[PDB]
Amino acid sequence: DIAGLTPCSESKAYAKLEKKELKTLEKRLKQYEADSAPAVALKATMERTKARFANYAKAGLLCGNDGLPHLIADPGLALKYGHAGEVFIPTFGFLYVAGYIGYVGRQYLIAVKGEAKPTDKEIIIDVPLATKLAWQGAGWPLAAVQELQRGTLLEKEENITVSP
Amino acid sequence: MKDFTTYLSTAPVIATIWFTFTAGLLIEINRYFPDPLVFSF
Amino acid sequence: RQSWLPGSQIPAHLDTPAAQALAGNFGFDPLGLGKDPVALRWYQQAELIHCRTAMAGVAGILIPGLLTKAGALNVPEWYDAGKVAIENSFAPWGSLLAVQLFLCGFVEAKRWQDIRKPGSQGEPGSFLGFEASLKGTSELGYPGGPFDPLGLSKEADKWADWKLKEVKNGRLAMLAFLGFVAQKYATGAGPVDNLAAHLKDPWHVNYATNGVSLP
Amino acid sequence: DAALPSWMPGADLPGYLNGTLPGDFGFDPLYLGQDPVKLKWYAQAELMNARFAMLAVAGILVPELLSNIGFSWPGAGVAWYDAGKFEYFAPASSLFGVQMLLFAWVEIRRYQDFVKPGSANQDPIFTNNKLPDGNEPGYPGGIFDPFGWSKGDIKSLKLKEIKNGRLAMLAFAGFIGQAYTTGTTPLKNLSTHLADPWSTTVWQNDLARL
Amino acid sequence: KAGNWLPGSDAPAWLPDDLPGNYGFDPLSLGKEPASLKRFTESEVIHGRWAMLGVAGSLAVELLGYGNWYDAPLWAVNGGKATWFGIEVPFDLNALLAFEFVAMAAAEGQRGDAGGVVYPGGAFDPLGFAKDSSKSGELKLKEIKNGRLAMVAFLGFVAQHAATGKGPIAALGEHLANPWGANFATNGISVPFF
Ligand code: CLA
Ligand SMILES: CC(/C=C/C=C(C)/C=C/[C@@]12O[C@]1(C)C[C@@H](O)CC2(C)C)=C\C=C\C=C(C)\C=C\C=C(C)\C=C\[C@@]12O[C@]1(C)C[C@@H](O)CC2(C)C
Ligand SMILES: CC(/C=C/C=C(C)/C=C/[C@@]12O[C@]1(C)C[C@@H](O)CC2(C)C)=C\C=C\C=C(C)\C=C\C=C(C)\C=C\[C@@]12O[C@]1(C)C[C@@H](O)CC2(C)C
Repeated sequence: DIAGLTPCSESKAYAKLEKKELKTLEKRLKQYEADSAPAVALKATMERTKARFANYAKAGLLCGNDGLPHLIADPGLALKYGHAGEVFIPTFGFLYVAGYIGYVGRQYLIAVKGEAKPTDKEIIIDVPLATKLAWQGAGWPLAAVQELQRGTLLEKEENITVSP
Repeated sequence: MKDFTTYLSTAPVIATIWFTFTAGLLIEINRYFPDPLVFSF
Repeated sequence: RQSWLPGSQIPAHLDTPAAQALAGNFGFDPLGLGKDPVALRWYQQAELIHCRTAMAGVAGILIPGLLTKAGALNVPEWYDAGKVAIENSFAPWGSLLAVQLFLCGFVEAKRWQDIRKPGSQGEPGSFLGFEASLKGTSELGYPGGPFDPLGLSKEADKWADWKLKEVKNGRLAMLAFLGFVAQKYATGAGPVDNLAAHLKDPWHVNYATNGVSLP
Repeated sequence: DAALPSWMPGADLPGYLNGTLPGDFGFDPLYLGQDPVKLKWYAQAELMNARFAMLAVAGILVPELLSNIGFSWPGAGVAWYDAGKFEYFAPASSLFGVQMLLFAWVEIRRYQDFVKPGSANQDPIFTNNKLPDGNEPGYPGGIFDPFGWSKGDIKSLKLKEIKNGRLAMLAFAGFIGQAYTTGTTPLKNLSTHLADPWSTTVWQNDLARL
Repeated sequence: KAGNWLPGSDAPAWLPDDLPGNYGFDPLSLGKEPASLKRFTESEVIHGRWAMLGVAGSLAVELLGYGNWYDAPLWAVNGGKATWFGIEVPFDLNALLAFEFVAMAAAEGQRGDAGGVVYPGGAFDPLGFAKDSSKSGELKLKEIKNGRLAMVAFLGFVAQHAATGKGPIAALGEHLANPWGANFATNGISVPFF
C-alpha cells in the first residue's frame, strides 16, 4: 500500500487470477493420459506457474485494482518501502552492461584509428584485439571517470560544423 | 585456412555468432531461472 | 620479476620505474585498470586504505573470535555484534553514525587533499601548531611523523620489506573479509566455527557441500 | 661454505653462515637469514628464545625432580600447566602487572643495546657502575659474569650456550605436545617410556588415541 | 640539556639545549618547525601551570574532606547549594558559567592574543625570584618538572576514576591497605585478561 496499492500476497484479485489460470491449464490437462508427455508438459507448466505466483508474493510486489504486479520506479519510495529490486536495482544492473558495451565499442574504435586503413578492420573485426578489450573493459566506470577528469573523453572544437 | 578464419571474423558472421551467444546465454538463464520479473535473492 | 603467473607478459604499465618502485607489484592487472599513471597512483592509495581497514577489521573479527572460542571473552559473532553493543551504549545508530562521519570525514577529506597535492596539510597556519608534522614522506600513502610513534620509517633499507609485508598481510586480510561475508551467507555459522568444521572433517565439510558451488 | 662442521656432512651451503655466529652448521634450508638485517635479528632472537627455554626446562624438571623424590614445598608436585591456577600471596593479574613493568625496563634496556652496542652500560642513578666496553649484543658481561668467566675461550662457551640452548627449546617444545597429548607430567612420561620402552613410542600412543 | 630520557639516544637537532625542560624527547619529530615548537613551549607551561592548580585542587578537597574532584560538580545536577570551605555560595550553574565565560575570556584575551610570552616580566612576579640574570633557567626547569608531574598525575586521576571509580586519596589508602591486590591489574579494565 504505497499509491492506492496493496501487496499481492494480500490482494484477492491476484489470487483470483492465479486460480483463473490454473483452471484453464487443468481443463486443458483433462484431455490426456496421466503418463502422456502432453500432460507431463502441462503439469510442468503449472509448477512453473504456481511457483511464479509464489515468488511474486514472496518479493512483496504491489497489486492494485486489477490484481497485477505494479512497479514503483522512484527511489525514496522503493528504498523506503523495500522495492529497489523492481526498478532501482535493475536501473544500475542495466547501466553497468550498457556502458560496458559502449566502452568496449569505444575502445575498439579508438584503438583502430592508428592504422593503415581502419575501415577494413570494421568489416574484419580483429578478434584477438576485440576480445582483449572485451575482457579488460570490466572495470569501465573505474576507467571512464578517470578519463572524464582529464579532458580526453571529450574531443574539443575540432568537431565538424556547418555555419556557426 | 587463415583466409577462412578471416571470413569467420567478418562483420555478419561475428554478428550471427555473438547473437547466438547472447541469445543462447539468455535462453539458458531463462530456462534455469523461470520468469524473472523482479530481482530476488 | 616474481609474477603472479610465471609465464605471462606483465603489462607494461606495471614495469615502468614509477610502478616497479611499488609494494606488491606482482604484475597483476588483467583488466588494465591502472594504465593511466595518476589512475595507478589513485588506485594505489585505494589499495593501501582498503587493506589497512581490512587488517584492522579482520583483527576485530577473529582475534575476539579466537579469544572467545578459547574462553576469557564473551564477544559474540561479528554478524551479530552490531545488534549487541548498542544496548550496552548510549546513542541510536543514527546518532552514532553521524558523529562517526563527522570524525571520519574530517580525516578523509584531509587525506583527499594530500593525495591531490602532497604536503598540502604541511602549509603553515592550517592547524594550531600541529600542521607541521603532516607533510607525509616523499612518497604518499605513508605519512609517518605522528603516525609512526615507534619510528620504523627512518631506515631507507629494510623499508621496502615493511612496505611489502604490509601489503601482503593487507591483501590477505581483504580476502579474509570477503571470506567472512561469504562464509556467513553460505552457512550462517561463525568463521572460527567454519574453521572448526573444516578441521574436524576436511574431506566432507567445505564449500563443495553447500548450495553455492552448485553445478 | 668451508670445512666448517655441517648438519648434513657434504651438503652444499648457503654461503652466509661462515662461522662468526655462535654454533652454526649451515642449517637454513628455508633461506630465512639471507638478509643480514634479518640474520642479526634472528641471532639475538635465537639466544633469547634459547635462554628462556633453559630457564623453562630447568624450571619444570627440577621442581618435578625434587618432588617425585619427595621434598616439602608449598608448591610440590603441582604440574607446570597447573601452576597458573595455583594461588599465592596475590592474584596472578597483579603479578603480571609487575612483570610488564620490570621487563619493560630490561627489554628496552636490551633493545637499546641492540640498536647501538656499547651505549647501554650505565646505571641511571649509580653513575660509576658500568659494564666494560667491547661487548656484543647478547653477551653483556661485567656484573652479568660475576664468577669471572669468559676471560678466554669465549667461542666454545658460546657454542656450549647455543647447544645447551637448542636442546632446551626442543625440550620445551617437547613439553608442550607431550603434555597435551597424554596429559601427564613430562617427567612422568619418562616413567612409562622406561617402564616398557617398546610398548610406548609416540606412534602407539598416537594410534591408541586415534 | 641536563638529561637524555633514554640514555644512548641521539638528540634531535631542532631542540635547542638552552630551553628549560629539554631532554631531546620528541620521537615524533613533532616540533621540527620553529613556529610549531615556539607555540608548544608556550602551551606546555600553561598546560603545566593549570594542571598544577588542577591537581592541587583535586588533592586538597580530599585532604580537607569535601568529597573528591569528580563529585564537586554534582550540585548542578541532583540538587544544589554548592559549597566551598563548607561555606555556601548561592549561585546556580547557569550564572557562574556565564561569569566564568566573560571574565575568563577577558583574562585569556589579555594573555593569549596580546603576544606569545609565557614568562611575563613584571606584575606576575610579586616577590621576585627570576630576574632573568642567572637563576631564571633553573627555576623555569623546576616549573616544568613539577608541571609535567602534575599533568601525568591528573591523567592518573581520570584513568584511575574511569577504572575504579574512587578518588586519589580514597584509593591510595587502598594501595597501602593491600599492596598486591589494590593496583591497576586487579580491576578487569587496565589489563583485560588476567
Ligand atoms: C628434546 C627431546 C625429546 C625427548 C628426549 C623426548 C622424549 C620422549 N617423548 Mg617427546 N617430543 C619432543 C622432544 C622430545 N621428546 C618434541 C620436540 C615434540 C614435539 C613434536 C615431542 C612430542 C611428543 C609426543 C606427542 C609424544 C612424545 C613422547 C615421548 C616419550 C616416548 C619416546 C618417544 O616416542 O619419542 C618421541 C619422539 C619424538 C616426538 C621425536 C622428537 C625428536 C627430537 C626433537 C630430536 C631427538 C633429540 C636427541 C637427538 C635424541 C635424544 C637424546 C638426548 C635427550 C640426549 C619420551 C619420553 C610420547 C609419550 O609421552 O609417550 C610416553 C608421545 O606421545 N613426545
Ligand atoms: C575494507 C574491507 C573490510 C573492512 C572491514 C571492517 C572494517 C569490519 C568491521 C567490523 O567487523 C568488525 C571489525 C566488528 C564487527 O562487529 C563490526 C564490523 C563493522 C562489521 C575489506 C576489503 C576487501 C577488499 C576486497 C575483497 C577486494 C578484492 C578485490 C579483488 C580481488 C580485485 C582484483 C582485481 O582488481 C584487481 C586487483 C586488478 C584487476 O585488473 C583484476 C581484478 C581481479 C578485478
Ligand atoms: C597529560 C597531558 C599531556 C600529555 C602529553 C604527552 C605526555 C605528550 C608527549 C609527546 O608529545 C611529546 C612530549 C613528544 C612527542 O614527540 C611524543 C609524545 C609522546 C606525543 C596534559 C594534561 C593536562 C591536564 C590539565 C591541564 C588539567 C587541568 C585540570 C584542572 C584545571 C582541574 C580542575 C578540577 O580538578 C579541580 C581543580 C577541582 C575539581 O573538583 C573540578 C575540576 C574542574 C575537574
